[PDB]
Amino acid sequence: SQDLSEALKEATKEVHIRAENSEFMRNFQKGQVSREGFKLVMASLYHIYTALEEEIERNKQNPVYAPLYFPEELHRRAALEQDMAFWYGPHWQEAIPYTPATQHYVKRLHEVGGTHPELLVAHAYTRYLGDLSGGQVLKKIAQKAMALPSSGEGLAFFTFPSIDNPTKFKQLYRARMNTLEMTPEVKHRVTEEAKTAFLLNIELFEELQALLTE
Ligand code: HEM
Repeated sequence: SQDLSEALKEATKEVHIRAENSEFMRNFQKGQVSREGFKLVMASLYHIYTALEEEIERNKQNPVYAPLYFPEELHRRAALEQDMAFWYGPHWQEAIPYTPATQHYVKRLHEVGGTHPELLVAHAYTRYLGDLSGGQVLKKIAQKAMALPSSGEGLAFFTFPSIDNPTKFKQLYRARMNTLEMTPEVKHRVTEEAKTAFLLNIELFEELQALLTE
């Protein structure tokens, strides 16, 4: 569409359906993910968010991103570290895996953050909006399936204490996106990078799904 928010939604409509229909997400949605499979994805998201947020800090003041700087409400690294401590123990740092797909995803994040900051928004959009949408639905499935403490330990990643109304917040995040100044050509590259983002996620779920059945 015209506004970035709508252009992104329109451009990723297909890959999104493909992402939720991946073998791994379907099993997860039916409550058939194992503790080992869950530990794997969370370990992968750790590296992913560590890189993403690393690049966000680098570009937090660049106008091509700045309007979307939400460290207190969205950043996931700290939450993910609490989850690693929970699922892997005090030495999770040297214990967590780092799959090829994960490095490949991380690799793209650092290129974007380093040489194409004007595209970072596509990666933030893909991850954070999903976390406040389907991530919230998956959080409840994980709760019944894994049987974790009602205290929230092990699922800090799915919890956003500063966002009491995710629907409202997503609206504000979209409004901020439509505030970004960029030529029509950069906007197209941004929607395209968003596709890649989903793809990176899709191929990750394919890799992880293959590691489990293995
Ligand atoms: C587990 C399966 C999933 C389900 C059931 C699901 C469900 C949804 C729903 C219902 C919305 C619309 C919320 C709204 O209108 O504000 C949404 C939006 C979104 N989802 Fe998913 N999702 C899933 C997986 C994913 C994955 C794996 C990603 C990314 C890697 C993702 C990324 C997004 C994004 C970026 C949006 C925002 C779209 C926009 O408003 O422009 N989702 N999702």
